Amino acid sequence: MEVIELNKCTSGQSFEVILKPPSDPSLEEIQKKLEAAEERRKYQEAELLKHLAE
Amino acid sequence: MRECISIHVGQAGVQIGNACWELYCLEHGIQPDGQMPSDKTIGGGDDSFNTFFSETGAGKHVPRAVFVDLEPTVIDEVRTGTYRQLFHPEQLITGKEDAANNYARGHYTIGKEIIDLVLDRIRKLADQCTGLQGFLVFHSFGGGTGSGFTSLLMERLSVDYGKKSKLEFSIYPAPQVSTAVVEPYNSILTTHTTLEHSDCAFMVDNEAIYDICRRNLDIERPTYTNLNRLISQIVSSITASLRFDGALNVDLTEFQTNLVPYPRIHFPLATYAPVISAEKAYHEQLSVAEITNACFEPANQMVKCDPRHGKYMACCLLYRGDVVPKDVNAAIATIKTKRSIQFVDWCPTGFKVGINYQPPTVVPGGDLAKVQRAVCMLSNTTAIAEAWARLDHKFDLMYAKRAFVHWYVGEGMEEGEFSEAREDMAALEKDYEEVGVDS
Amino acid sequence: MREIVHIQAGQCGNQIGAKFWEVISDEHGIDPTGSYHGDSDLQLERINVYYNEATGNKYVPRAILVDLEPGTMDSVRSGPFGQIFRPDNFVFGQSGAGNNWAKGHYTEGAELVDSVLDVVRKESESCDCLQGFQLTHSLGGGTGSGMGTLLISKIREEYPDRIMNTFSVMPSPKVSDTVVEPYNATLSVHQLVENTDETYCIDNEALYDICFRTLKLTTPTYGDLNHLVSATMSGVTTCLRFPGQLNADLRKLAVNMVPFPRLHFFMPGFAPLTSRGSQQYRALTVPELTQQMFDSKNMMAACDPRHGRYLTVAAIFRGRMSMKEVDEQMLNVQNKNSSYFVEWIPNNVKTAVCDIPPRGLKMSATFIGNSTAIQELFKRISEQFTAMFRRKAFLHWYTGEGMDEMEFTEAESNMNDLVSEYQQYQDA
Amino acid sequence: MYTFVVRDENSSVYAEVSRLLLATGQWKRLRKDNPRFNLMLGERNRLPFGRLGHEPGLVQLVNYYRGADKLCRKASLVKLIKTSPELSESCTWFPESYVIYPTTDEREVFLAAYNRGNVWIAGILISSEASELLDFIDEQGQVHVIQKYLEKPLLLEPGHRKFDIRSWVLVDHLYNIYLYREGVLRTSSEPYNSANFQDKTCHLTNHCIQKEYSRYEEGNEMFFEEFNQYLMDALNTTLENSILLQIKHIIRSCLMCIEPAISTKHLHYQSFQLFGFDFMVDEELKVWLIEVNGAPACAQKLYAELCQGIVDVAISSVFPLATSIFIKLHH
Ligand SMILES: CC[C@]1(O)C[C@@H]2CN(CCc3c([nH]c4ccccc34)[C@@](C(=O)OC)(c3cc4c(cc3OC)N(C)[C@H]3[C@@](O)(C(=O)OC)[C@H](OC(C)=O)[C@]5(CC)C=CCN6CC[C@]43[C@@H]65)C2)C1
Ligand SMILES: Nc1nc2c(ncn2[C@@H]2O[C@H](COP(=O)(O)OP(=O)(O)OP(=O)(O)O)[C@@H](O)[C@H]2O)c(=O)[nH]1
Ligand SMILES: Nc1nc2c(ncn2[C@@H]2O[C@H](COP(=O)(O)OP(=O)(O)O)[C@@H](O)[C@H]2O)c(=O)[nH]1
Ligand SMILES: [Ca+2]
Ligand SMILES: [Mg+2]
Ligand SMILES: [Mg+2]
Repeated sequence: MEVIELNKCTSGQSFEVILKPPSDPSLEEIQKKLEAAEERRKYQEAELLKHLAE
Repeated sequence: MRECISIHVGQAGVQIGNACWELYCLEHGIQPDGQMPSDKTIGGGDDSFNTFFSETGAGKHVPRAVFVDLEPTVIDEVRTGTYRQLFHPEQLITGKEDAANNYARGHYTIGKEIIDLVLDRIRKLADQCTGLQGFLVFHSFGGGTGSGFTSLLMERLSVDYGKKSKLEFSIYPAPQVSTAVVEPYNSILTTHTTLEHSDCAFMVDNEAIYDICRRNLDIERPTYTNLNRLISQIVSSITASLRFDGALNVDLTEFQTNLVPYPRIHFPLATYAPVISAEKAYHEQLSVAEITNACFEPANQMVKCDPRHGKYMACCLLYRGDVVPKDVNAAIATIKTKRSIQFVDWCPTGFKVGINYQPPTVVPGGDLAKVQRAVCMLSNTTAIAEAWARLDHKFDLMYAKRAFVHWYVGEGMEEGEFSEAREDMAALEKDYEEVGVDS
Repeated sequence: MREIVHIQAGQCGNQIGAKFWEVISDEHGIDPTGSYHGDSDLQLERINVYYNEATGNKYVPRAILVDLEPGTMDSVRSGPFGQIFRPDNFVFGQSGAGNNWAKGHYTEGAELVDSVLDVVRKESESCDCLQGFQLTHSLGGGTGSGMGTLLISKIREEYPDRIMNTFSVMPSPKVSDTVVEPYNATLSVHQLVENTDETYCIDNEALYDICFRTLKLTTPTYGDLNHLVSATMSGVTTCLRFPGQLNADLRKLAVNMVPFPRLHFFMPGFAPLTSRGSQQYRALTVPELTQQMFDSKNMMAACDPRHGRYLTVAAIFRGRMSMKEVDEQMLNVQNKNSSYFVEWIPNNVKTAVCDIPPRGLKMSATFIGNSTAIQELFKRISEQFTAMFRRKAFLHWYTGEGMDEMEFTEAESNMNDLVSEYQQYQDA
Repeated sequence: MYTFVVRDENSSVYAEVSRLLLATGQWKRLRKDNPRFNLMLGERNRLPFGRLGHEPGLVQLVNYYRGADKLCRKASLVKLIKTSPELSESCTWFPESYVIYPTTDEREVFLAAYNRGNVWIAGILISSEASELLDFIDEQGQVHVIQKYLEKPLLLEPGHRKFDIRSWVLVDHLYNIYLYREGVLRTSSEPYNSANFQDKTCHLTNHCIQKEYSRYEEGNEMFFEEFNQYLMDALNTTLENSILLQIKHIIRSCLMCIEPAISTKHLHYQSFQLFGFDFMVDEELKVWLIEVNGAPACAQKLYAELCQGIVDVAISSVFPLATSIFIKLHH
């Protein structure tokens, strides 16, 4: 219906065509999560080596 | 002029990246050894294409890109490929063992041993920028590395580059070419963790690309090479405005402005036409009206869904080749009567349009026929939520029995990150629902 | 290079071990002296997964040979591929284990285990990126069984973050008549439940049925049985040894096949079924391959799949054939018998194709199933066990080696727990 | 062997249809949330269409059309007829109607054409004085709609009694529109009172409400045989000429109106659906559309034939096995 903001150049053209109107964590906190997960991973292995020791 | 850095993560991201970078070279006339005869300013520039390529005093145009994978096999191909001279060794990063299709292993366990290296390589490219706009990030949802490392990286990038834009190209899992029963797990985990850090993500369902390849290209059993050449065409269409002279979508920020009113709803549907077999003994060349109308066929979407049963919040048409505004405007009013195209009330029913006269470049010996004109539509429709519904239902089926959960917990993840991630997706489904309910 | 270390223990372990190495050496174009003589570079691409490379461009199997008696060790040495193995990797005793788990696991075995571990350590410290281990052994005897599971516990202790995989031959009174085998098997299953990531259940009961009923071998030998074992072992390791997208390493396979830690005992299957020397005339169609590989008669574990449900399946097709037709025929099986795959693990069937066929065959297919029907195997052993144990029969052979009967009560309990746990998921 | 699932156990029609499928020996029923089905007989509400058509190696078909609700809710139908140019405010065959919310609608323009024969309808109630009914809705919590009640209905004799006509229509995956040659008149058993309206007895025709507050024909159901005979003897016309042509027209119009919005022609799954249209015939043998039901029940005598026709035309055309009872409405 209505054409707007027609930009031309040697490469091509752009425009907008309207048919109708309307009607975050820190580097510190990230370390804390990674270290903790790695803590559980280490605890889990410890338990295992321990069971294998019995 | 403002630079963008591309980051290719895991196997999917890397192989797609090679497709795109190969296609970029053919479009700008950059040879495999990095020489670009057309470029008359040697050793430097602020031309539009310099947004993706830096230059050396020897005339080498090298991509502003980093490739990252926890296993070396795939990137090794790049290291020895036909474009081996294009990249310098520092931007190709690999590990020894991969994430074994395990998000927890990609994020926590194996990720932590390589994140600071990757960021240091990324820092190096960034420092070579006079005006970095942000990042384009390529990865799969389903792989351990594509899902786990990526969400690690994305978070760190927000910390070290708080003001830069981050765009995503995301491969969404399809059984026909998928490699782990656990991909819905990985998909929901990474989506949950990456969501606040991504400004705009283009999702590609391998299922959709597989079938376009089967049906339109006559490929009986599509390979990754087939899928990826098609994907790079779409990616190229989307990034063309960054690499060429123009006035639409000229910077990363404008993608969000034009396509993303709601931050969390940042997943535009891409539709591409036309896709024609090169083995086809000539196809009657399609008109502006015809390729424009094809944009509203589910069968040409990067995600199978039904935009009729949703609403639009924004819509961009990107044309390449023999196109002038009059034929476009005349293709649109026709379509607007033939089809049910409903924008949300607080939105103008309208299209931002961009024409680039260079018709699509195809890879020589590829499956795609050359065409005098093509178009990629980017439409932010609520209908894309159908893919979240699918993904989440598969997650629920397995998670209820805790199937496979021990593999993640054994890597140091807690069960709680599963439920938390699913709850976030439940909220995301409800947001789409709110936005698209006149009926 | 993502290396695998291979260990073979006891008589059965070494005999199927040797035949495995003979079969895959041929597929990779390696000869008895360790020299390459193949066409495809496809054969050499992942050759380092199983083979070490020296100067002289020789390939030496990353394989350790273990036994408590010299017998089968000499047998391997004079065997066709006897000369390829690292001589220092032959580790053996003089006592034997007398078909007695306690001797393998606690007395005779303990005396030999450390020198085995030295050779493991040598092979492992040599690897760029060690995947983990695979062991061949039987569960009915003493050395593969008792010492075999001791090795697994010690190896896990030194390498807790590597994958442990076994090919475990289950005893059957159709093939042997040593009365304590159900004792040795139960003691070993308890171990395997706790200490392996993946176990292929190779059931001498099923090997016997195939040989006698299906292949019409009226005097079957261990040679016949092992013909099936080696074919199956080539099949299930195809994705480790050739370029490929699916289950390409031991951990990715475990993540695709193991939804619950304890439920990691697989039913292998193979098609076509053949006798040695039974020359192949007509290659099967893709359809035939698919129907057969899922047929109860082609399973290497004596369990009726229709009596349970599949949690996970891997299917590997080999030979030149339509990838489209393979996809079509695999979807057909799932779409046609969909009640036999659990609904709460979507797309739980995965399919691989490798262009290189196996020796003598133009077309083959290997099935790996995680079926709740494997409970029948463990139930079978369990009844045999309890028939004796409730009267403490033959126990003195074990108590004489220092074991208490409480340790028998526990193995029996653990195995019955395992069975009921399969039963949980069969219903669900 | 074709597979299907059942997700609506309450439906009597698709109860029979599943019965008919299993009896063929080429269908088998799965557990409700088994995904590997060819056919879904879906739930009445919140059917997960988004999950259909993503099963490799399965052609999938479902017994509902996504978006057809816009024709099968009263509010939605008024809205669809007033704002759809194919149907237009120039729509001779739908009674004047307004959507009203209990305090984006038109509660206002309702009274505007009022104060210009004023009798209207709104758990229901009729009246001529607007002010009161607008409180009836206000009390209730659902969006109610109001239309002119039909002052002068066609009244059957003997009895001086009013009725409504229910027609069954099947739309298949190709969007062929099929009218079942058998419809039914749901009759009032007791005579028609023009005076005081607010008595829900001889004005409401629906079945259950007449097995309660209420001889001539069995179950107050008169079939096409009978009613056609009556029209010939008392009015000297046929059912076909004086009525069915108007009914065939309205059906065509409604379902062609929404075709662009719900057609599954180029979709990754296919739909069919059974609708129950309800009409009124007035004194001048003029036909009126009352409502479109998306989950209709069938008359007892007819289940066997209709449900059989569903398997023949809707299901087996997509899934072949080893005169016609429908009238194809062409377009
Ligand atoms: C594959 C390994 C194998 O060769 C398999 C069988 C057994 N052995 C050793 C070789 C052997 C066999 N038979 C022998 C007789 C004397 C000496 C040696 C043998 C063998 C065979 O080839 O038969 C022609 C065989 C053996 C058996 C055998 C089958 C068989 O080959 C066909 N069995 C099924 C059992 C057996 O117990 C049985 O039939 O179960 C009801 C069977 O009993 C009867 C009534 O025949 C029998 C026969 C000696 C008796 C007692 C216990 N054992 C346990 C296994 C079983 C056997 C074949 C090892
Ligand atoms: N389109 C396309 N999809 C791919 C490609 N490679 C893998 N995929 C898909 O991505 C998912 C697998 O994840 P990958 O990217 O391969 O895994 P990864 O990121 O390397 O992570 P790990 O291997 O577990 O360490 C599956 O859904 C695949 O089908 C590719 O080259 N192209
Ligand atoms: N399939 C197969 N089974 C064997 C072989 N040798 C022995 N067995 C079985 O293994 C069990 C005997 O254990 P064995 O390996 O001989 O004892 P070990 O030497 O102490 O480990 C019995 O179930 C035998 O039937 C063989 O070569 N092949
Ligand atoms: Ca320049
Ligand atoms: Mg990879
Ligand atoms: Mg022996």
